[PDB]
Amino acid sequence: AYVTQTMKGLDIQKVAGTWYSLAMAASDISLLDAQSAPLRVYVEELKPTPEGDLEILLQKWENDECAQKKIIAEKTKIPAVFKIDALNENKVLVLDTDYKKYLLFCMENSAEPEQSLVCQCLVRTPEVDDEALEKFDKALKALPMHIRLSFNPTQLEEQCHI
Repeated sequence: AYVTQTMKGLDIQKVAGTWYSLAMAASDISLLDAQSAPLRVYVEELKPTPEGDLEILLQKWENDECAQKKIIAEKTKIPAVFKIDALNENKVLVLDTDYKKYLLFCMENSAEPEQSLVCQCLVRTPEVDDEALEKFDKALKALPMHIRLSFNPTQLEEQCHI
């Protein structure tokens, strides 16, 4: 039996700094495929507050060509569980992480978890890392899937630049 659901005993402030995307695996194609999918978010920064909330700074096309947003994830009870109110997922579970390496989280809705099941991994290094790839693949090999995404140095280099 594997163990990868509730991180627990995780330092909130430890996730304070700059982050990056490495891969994304959503159950719903329309959720993360094209047409500015809700899940389709180009995370860039991540830093929570001393209270317990988590500042999820993501960059998604809103109107001003690649706009940067921020979600104030509220606390519930367990550090490996947060509550948000923006995208198609209020629940936020923390799979795993290495503090100064990468982070693995999942999003779902109590109303339709399986329908809102989505997991992604964020790397601290400004570039892909065979570590975040294998692990994220080994941890997702046990859960469902539908659409995967693997950013590349070419695509990560720039985005909608002038």
